[PDB]
Amino acid sequence: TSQIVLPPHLERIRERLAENIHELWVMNKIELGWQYGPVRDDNKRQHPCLVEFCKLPEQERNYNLQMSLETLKTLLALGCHVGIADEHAEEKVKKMKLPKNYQLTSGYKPAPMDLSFIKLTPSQEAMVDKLAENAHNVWARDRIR
Repeated sequence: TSQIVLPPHLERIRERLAENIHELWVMNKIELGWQYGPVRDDNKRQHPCLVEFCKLPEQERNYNLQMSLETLKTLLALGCHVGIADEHAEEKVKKMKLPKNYQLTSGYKPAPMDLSFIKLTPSQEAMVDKLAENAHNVWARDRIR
């Protein structure tokens, strides 16, 4: 599965979405015991991916935006409406829907909210298998070549 590339109309959202999504997603890689460091290694109990969006270099800056781009580019390629009618609720419309749940410790712990007081759509519950299979699709067009 690889349909199209993204247009730039969402670029008004995308940078604030990046500053959000790195303040959500980077919390996950510390329960093992990892921590920021200079070099790429794990035997000394560290991971340099525990750094903010803009703080990382450009190749690692786009690394955080890439997952959101996967959730965006196939959605826009999906045919169903995914345009920004309900604007994202942080740093553009003061509603404060994004930062709700967190737990700080000795580690990089921003606030990814596990939103579960709402019925998920009938789409993304089906597209869990899609986005998990797209990992192997991306890896398979590399691996078969």
